[PDB]
Amino acid sequence: ANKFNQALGAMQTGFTTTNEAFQKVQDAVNNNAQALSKLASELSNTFGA
Amino acid sequence: VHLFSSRYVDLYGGNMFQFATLPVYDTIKYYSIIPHSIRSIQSDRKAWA
Amino acid sequence: YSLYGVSGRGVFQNCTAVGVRQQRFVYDAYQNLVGYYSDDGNYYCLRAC
Repeated sequence: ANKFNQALGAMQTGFTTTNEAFQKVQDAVNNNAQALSKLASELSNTFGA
Repeated sequence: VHLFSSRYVDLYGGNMFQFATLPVYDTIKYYSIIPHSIRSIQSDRKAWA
Repeated sequence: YSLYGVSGRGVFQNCTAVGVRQQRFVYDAYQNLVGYYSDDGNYYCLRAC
């Protein structure tokens, strides 16, 4: 119980930054946010001749 | 010909900004540094940066 | 608005305080201007439509 709770305790403290899964999560939010907003910023202003 | 200085817009930081456009439309190809000498007397001699 | 420098459609607000302040615009990493200058002399930061 104290070792289970100790395990969950280090599971509380550790998200950033060296703990991917979490960098996979921000790879996802930065993925679709990057695609949406940043690709839409490439699409407009500017493309054409 | 465009002249730039840090003096008027960023005196303390050094970024250069345009302060003049001179009506010189013949392309400048050459330049030289004009030597200056300071006609001090011996006891008034300074060092110049 | 229609500034001498550029066209555009924006909602000016008296914002603070980021810029160059001697040439007039401010961009944000793209073609757009976000956006104060020009008024005399205040910070009318613009936005998209």
